[PDB]
Amino acid sequence: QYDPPTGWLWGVRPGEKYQNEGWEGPFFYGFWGSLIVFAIAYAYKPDTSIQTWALEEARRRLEAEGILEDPNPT
Amino acid sequence: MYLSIIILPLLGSVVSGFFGRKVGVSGAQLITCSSVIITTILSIIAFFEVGFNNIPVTINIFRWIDSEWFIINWGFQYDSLTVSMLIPVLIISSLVHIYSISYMSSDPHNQRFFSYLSLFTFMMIILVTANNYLLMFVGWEGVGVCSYLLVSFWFTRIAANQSSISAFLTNRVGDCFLTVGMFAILWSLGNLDYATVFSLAPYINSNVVIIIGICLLIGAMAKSSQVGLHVWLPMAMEGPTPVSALIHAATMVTAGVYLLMRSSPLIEYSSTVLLLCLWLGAITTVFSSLIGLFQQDIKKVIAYSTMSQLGMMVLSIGLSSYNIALFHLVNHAFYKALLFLGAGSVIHAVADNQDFRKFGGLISYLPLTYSVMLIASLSLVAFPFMTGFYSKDFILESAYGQFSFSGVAVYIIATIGAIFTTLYSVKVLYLTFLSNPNGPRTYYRLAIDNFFSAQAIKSYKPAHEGDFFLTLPLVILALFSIFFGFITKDIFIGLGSNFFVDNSLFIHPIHEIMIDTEFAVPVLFKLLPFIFTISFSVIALTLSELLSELVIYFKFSRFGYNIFGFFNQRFLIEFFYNKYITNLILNLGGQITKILDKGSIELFGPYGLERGLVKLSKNISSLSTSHVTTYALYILVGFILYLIYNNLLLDYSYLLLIIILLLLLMMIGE
Amino acid sequence: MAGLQHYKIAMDPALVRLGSMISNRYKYFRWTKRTALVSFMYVVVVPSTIGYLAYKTDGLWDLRAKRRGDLISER
Amino acid sequence: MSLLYVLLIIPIIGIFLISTIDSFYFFNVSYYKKIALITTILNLIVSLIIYILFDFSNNQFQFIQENLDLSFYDIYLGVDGVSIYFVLLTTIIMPIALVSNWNSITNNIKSYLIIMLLLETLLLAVFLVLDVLLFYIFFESILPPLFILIGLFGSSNKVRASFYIFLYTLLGSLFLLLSILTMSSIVGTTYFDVLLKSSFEYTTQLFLFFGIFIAFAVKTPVWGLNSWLLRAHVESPLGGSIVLAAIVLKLSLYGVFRLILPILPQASLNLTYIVYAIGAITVLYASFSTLRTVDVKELIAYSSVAHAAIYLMGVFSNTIQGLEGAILLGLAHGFVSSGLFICAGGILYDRTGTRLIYFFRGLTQIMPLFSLFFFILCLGNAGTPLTLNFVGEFMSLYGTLERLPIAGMLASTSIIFSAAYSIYMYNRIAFGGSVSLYFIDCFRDLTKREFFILFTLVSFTVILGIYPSFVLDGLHYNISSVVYGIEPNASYLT
Amino acid sequence: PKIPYPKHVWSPAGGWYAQPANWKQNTAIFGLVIFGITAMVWKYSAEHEVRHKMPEPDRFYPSRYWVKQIKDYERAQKEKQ
Ligand SMILES: CCCCCCCCCCC(CCCCCCCCCC)(CO[C@H]1O[C@@H](CO)[C@H](O[C@@H]2O[C@@H](CO)[C@H](O)[C@@H](O)[C@@H]2O)[C@@H](O)[C@@H]1O)CO[C@H]1O[C@@H](CO)[C@H](O[C@@H]2O[C@@H](CO)[C@H](O)[C@@H](O)[C@@H]2O)[C@@H](O)[C@H]1O
Ligand SMILES: CCCCCCCCCCCCCCCCCC(=O)OC[C@H](COP(=O)([O-])OCC[N+](C)(C)C)OC(=O)CCCCCCCCCCCCCCCCC
Repeated sequence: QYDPPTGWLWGVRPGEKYQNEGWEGPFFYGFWGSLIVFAIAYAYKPDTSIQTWALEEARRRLEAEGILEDPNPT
Repeated sequence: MYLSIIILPLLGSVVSGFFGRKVGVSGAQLITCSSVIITTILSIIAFFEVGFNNIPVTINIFRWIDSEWFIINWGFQYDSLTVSMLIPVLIISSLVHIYSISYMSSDPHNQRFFSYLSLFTFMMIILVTANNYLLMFVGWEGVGVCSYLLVSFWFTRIAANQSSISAFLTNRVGDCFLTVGMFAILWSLGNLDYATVFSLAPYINSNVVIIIGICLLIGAMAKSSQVGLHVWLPMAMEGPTPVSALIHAATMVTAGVYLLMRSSPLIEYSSTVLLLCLWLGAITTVFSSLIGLFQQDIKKVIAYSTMSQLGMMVLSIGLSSYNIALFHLVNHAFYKALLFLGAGSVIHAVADNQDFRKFGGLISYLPLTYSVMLIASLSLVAFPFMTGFYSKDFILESAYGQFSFSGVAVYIIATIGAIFTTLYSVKVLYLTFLSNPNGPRTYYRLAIDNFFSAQAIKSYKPAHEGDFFLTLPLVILALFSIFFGFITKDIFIGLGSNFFVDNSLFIHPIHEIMIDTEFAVPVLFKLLPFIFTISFSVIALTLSELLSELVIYFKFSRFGYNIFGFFNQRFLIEFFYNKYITNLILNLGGQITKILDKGSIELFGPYGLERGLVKLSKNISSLSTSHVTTYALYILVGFILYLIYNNLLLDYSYLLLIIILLLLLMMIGE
Repeated sequence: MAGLQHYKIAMDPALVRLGSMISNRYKYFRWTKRTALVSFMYVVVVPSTIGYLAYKTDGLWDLRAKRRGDLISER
Repeated sequence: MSLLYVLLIIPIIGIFLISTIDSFYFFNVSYYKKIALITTILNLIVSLIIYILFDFSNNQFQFIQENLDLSFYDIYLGVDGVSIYFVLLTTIIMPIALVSNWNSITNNIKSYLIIMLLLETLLLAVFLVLDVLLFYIFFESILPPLFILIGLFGSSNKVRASFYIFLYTLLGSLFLLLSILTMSSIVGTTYFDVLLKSSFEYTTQLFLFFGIFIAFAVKTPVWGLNSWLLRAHVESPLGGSIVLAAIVLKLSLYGVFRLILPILPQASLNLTYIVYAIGAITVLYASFSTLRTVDVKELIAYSSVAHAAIYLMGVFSNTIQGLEGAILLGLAHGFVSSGLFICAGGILYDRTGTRLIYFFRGLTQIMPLFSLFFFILCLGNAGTPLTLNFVGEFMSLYGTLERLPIAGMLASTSIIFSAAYSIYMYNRIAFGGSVSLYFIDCFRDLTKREFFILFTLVSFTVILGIYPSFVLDGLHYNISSVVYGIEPNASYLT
Repeated sequence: PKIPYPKHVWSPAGGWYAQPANWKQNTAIFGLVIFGITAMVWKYSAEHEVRHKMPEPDRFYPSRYWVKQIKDYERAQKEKQ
């Protein structure tokens, strides 16, 4: 035989509801909202990493040697 | 499908754990078992795609760590070794989820337990599917964290707290050596993906190979509980029984063995690491086999039998025989999990007693449990044509088949280990089932014989067998323990078998011994284990239930008493480790906190300065008497001192010495 | 006792007294043969040993791209 | 107006609003704390905007403002990759530190908020100034507010703690100042783009190294110069502790990348064995004493000492991975020590009023949400993979090993001992029996506030532990500029 | 018997003998979620896997039915003579 799931989440007794301390607005909407927006903004940020620029030159130089096939031969 | 094997056990784990309140006990069991069983089917399909058709599969998703020369990806490689490892891990995990549905039916925390069971499975899969050393290390620590959580699952018990710390810390000692070995690979080769390391291994400096090889051997020792770093695994028996069968007997204890086999293309080019593997495995075989015969708890005997089989694998790896090491790993996982689950049946049947001294009878009470426990035991002792016969016995003759002194020596060593395997195998089955009842009435009191008058409808508890979920895995694992070795030896051994031609296992031709093992080994040494097995079983079975006083005479001799205690106390390693390592570190910290940080550092630092400078300040202030005649003399003496210093062209060092002297005097009161 | 009201705790006086001794133990350190020897060992000897070993092996070895026919030693 | 000046200006505006809003409305202190929190959110939003515009492979300082009005002491602001992540750490930590003290600060709330807002401006200015003497001015400016913060809001031993941190930091800093003034006299300024082109002679470098090192070893801190931290980090209010361990310890690390690597390369390479012996000794000694520390907040404070030893050894490795790993570890330490201080100085302390380990046991039974986050944080402290702590420890340790193998091998032993004290402390508090019999009342579990500051901190360590490229990609190009050395067939090309 | 426990303790994994009356409905949703994520992972795998040998036509290789690399090879190989 099993028991019904019990317990007070955030310590709120079953009769009452959660009371806001005043931090919830700025933290959920400002702090977390901005971080979520920034993450979406970061998907559209151009890649400016040294790796991306250096991989492209490395590929051309290894295309020059007999290592990588040239998509545009001569 | 290949990614779906990786993420499916993780998905079930997060539902069981982080949404247990939503699905409850039954929902958690349905989701986890379903998510593990489906993964197991895909693993069987994968074993055919990758192994039988020899098509390795590469998958890379996103980079993990990218710094100049190190590029580590979230990437997975499936090769013949990978799918070989996944078969025991997924099947036994599926049968241990199912077995737990019944075994832990009365535990109050089923959701958390099944979340841990599915999270361990996911970390094990990560460990064997990763295509680079560091991603494997994630699953290496992943299984270690899951092992710590499952050993401490009943966390209000102090002894299970001590055991969980032991498993976490001892494995971390081996993790430190594995990290330095990865550092040595990075330093020499520029990164740690498997293909790079194994393509460059024949050419790298031979001393570099030793440093890396020894480093990854020590990590293997801890995870596979070899004599140096073994103590955690016996203490890990404090967790619930299905944890022992799954984590500490069949899958996670084999991660060290997996590390050496996956590293075979590198460590083949180091005879030093191979020779250290060879002897380390042999020591572990006899060390644990001796200890297990003198254990009073059934789980502790079985844990030392796991340690002795894992030593046999490491021994085999030291003979450049990774395919035979892999064969034994797969076969052992089946029948050793059977023994653990059969033991769990006994422990359930007699109300959680775990001591041989309170068993007896039960042969008519647990007939199914006895049968599969007997089937598993004959596989463990490599009885002819059982599953364990095809793996262990080949390891032995392979040791002889390498006609070298070390190879002959380990053969003899592992033969004595085989002798005591038979001894404690007899000890378990006889003391549990075949002997007279050493336990109380309650275990054996049946309703057929009238004992009660008013409490007749209930109040009998006669130590019966378990339910379907408890017994179905036993039947399945019993079948693998009989036929699986015969069905599959041609894959793993063959004679010129090409199952591992994706280079999963590399055997350098100079390290081949298999021809001599098949043809050059004399027949006497081939059947010697069976002669010993069939005789010490007679010797053990006769010493009990027929003699039974001779062993007692030995025990009550001072020689025997000391022998009994030494092996029961596990060569006194836990005693000497606790005395001179653990307590040594605690006392070092005690000294540092008491004599230095809250001591000498305070006095030769801020606190000493505060004491002295307050004293110096008060003594100088004593000169300020406000007596105008005294200040007048002070001005005068200061005047003369300035006149002397300049007129006589005094050495500046004299002036500084004078000032220091004046502070000295003002240090002293009165 | 410290700002916000906390829960009732059976504050055991012996354990509290042990906690007070640990906070104030610096006030009672003295130089003895034992304390001087321990302090000298931890502060001078062991660090100077690691310092000497680090000094003498600085630049001794390099692993990068070392093949057979080469040495790990650089010096 | 530059975005970097906006970063320094927003908290000053919030200080002004907090101190004047009594004239436009007894104003509730909730209003004060709302103003300060929103002030920190906007500062974080600005730093996020800067990062979106920031370029990962530029060796020119970005978002700078031309002055053309030179004076004796002019504040020049600029950002590159080796400072951009410290700016982000400061603007993420500051709102969390404010919420962590939302209820536990009961008197002098206006003073508490103004100090924290002023601390935000001063710490940010440390990362953004482009002059070496400007670095000292901001590094030392945080001391009086820190002295007042400890003394107005600290625990029973707050006076001794406030004095220790002030006098230790001042004493070390005075030796750094003499080093900076010598540089200013030889070169004529301490502006980065001019001083970094100077080449000090070797003996000058040696005596410049000493004096900068003395200060950075007092601030790391190295073992033996760390009693100020064991006092101040414990006696501080919770928000003070988060700022002190997440950002203030990072000043000496970012200081190494500006004050030692480019201008003292020869002294740094010749003295690495002295740095490594101290860093190795600190790793072992701090680890053993952490194992015997019975104050829960002091134990989390002492583990900061052991972690900072590894980033200090990584920063002197003169290898790319060791330098990047040092920054990665610094950042990962900021999230983990913030979470462990919240767990101890904010959850245990608020509920019991005590910090002694002897009174805690079996908290998992009644506080499952606390034990879940506390455990994940204790794995981060042990450098468990999937946390940013493993990535930083591994890269830092690899660079230390490759620079000086014996020092790396000893430093590697931290993988064993950080696990020991993290797992030991977790087991004694969350596990280790049923609920402690010293608790008369039962305890509530995490409040929504406590849950969402721990969840946020735990989120950062795990997300960056799985995709650390989010920081490394913006580190690679700029951190190349602080490496010293040459390859024979790669150098002097023609 | 079953152990007593506090009813005020809220735990995400359920607590002590936790099974909601609607556990089958909730299990159905979560299993549906698990299928949906797994299918997405399956789609990713079948497109990003890499092989260097293809299976023979007569051998049991069910991945041939969804993996892009093999599907392209089999379709191209059907153009013979
Ligand atoms: C977990 C460890 C498991 C066990 C590891 C065993 C590994 C065995 C290799 C040991 C090794 C690698 C150390 C690299 C460490 C890298 C980072 C650490 C690991 C990072 C993960 C340390 O060797 C160093 O040791 C130094 C002293 O310690 C010595 O330097 C100086 O020593 C003193 C003055 O001589 C000064 O007093 C000291 O001040 C100096 O410095 C040198 O011997 C050397 O630099 C290299 O050993 C080498 O020694 C030489 C001489 O025999 C061998 O050459 C031989 O010479 C011919 C005739 O001679 C022989 O005919 C021929 O056979 C061979 O050509 C090599 O073949 C090899 O054997
Ligand atoms: C490494 C940092 C973390 C990264 C991973 C983040 C989690 C990813 C998902 C993990 C699998 C899902 C875990 C479910 C949680 C377990 C059950 C639960 O809810 O606990 C509450 C339970 C509630 O249990 P209960 O439901 O039985 O309630 C009654 C029990 N008491 C009496 C306690 C109330 O709390 C506990 O009892 C245990 C407290 C510790 C919780 C252990 C943490 C679990 C997660 C481990 C992270 C794994 C890291 C992997 C290693 C890194 C790889 C190198």
